[PDB]
Amino acid sequence: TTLHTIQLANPTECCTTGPLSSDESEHYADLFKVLGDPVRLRILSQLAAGGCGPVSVNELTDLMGLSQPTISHHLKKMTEAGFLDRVPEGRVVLHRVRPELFAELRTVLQIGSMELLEHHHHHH
Amino acid sequence: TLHTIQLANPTECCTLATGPLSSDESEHYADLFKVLGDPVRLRILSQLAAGGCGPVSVNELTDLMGLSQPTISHHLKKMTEAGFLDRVPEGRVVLHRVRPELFAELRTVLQIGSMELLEHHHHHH
Ligand SMILES: [As]
Ligand SMILES: [As]
Repeated sequence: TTLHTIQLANPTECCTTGPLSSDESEHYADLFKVLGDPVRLRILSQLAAGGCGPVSVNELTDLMGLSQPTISHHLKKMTEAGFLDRVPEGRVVLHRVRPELFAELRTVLQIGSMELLEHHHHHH
Repeated sequence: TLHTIQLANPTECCTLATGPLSSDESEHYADLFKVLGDPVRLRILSQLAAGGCGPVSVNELTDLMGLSQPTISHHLKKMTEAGFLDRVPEGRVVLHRVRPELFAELRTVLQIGSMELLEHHHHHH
């Protein structure tokens, strides 16, 4: 049996490896460039507000009030970078958020003491 | 142990990112990521954090990075205007220190389907 609790952990030490290398810096820069576009971030808001369910371009055009060609231009940039997966079988193509790169970028930005939850697993 | 967990309930999945992403501050967030989409800037952030986040002078960072003082000074100015850094005096010498606030905010905007927490297992007898 396990009793689960979620509690507050004490703050971490500020910035709990060394400085990023030339290539690792070039890579994350490239990713931040992709999210550096207000349209792209707005796209992301709407994927997020739908619970990260898959969506079609016509659904995103309805959610955003921008044209299909606009939303497509930006979905390709986002898929190419790796923030979204394209599920192309069928009559209507879906796009799905991928969590992986968002987590890597969170790590890059772990500057300062963090306030985290702690999940205690009480096995008994 | 630190653990990135998947947030498989759609209501929980993006529960901390949805609001700031949806807000009229979203264009600001995107300007911040644009500021961050420069490699030299990211490395400056790296050198600062690799020093425990103490305030550092431009002279010290030009020595650490091998880049010229006009280069680093340009980057520092853009990062300070963005709010990532601010300036703190040491007598008449100007130091730069990272500000944790915006970064914590950016972490929340990027909490898309997963999050970091600490896992602790306990046994009982
Ligand atoms: As989500
Ligand atoms: As630090």
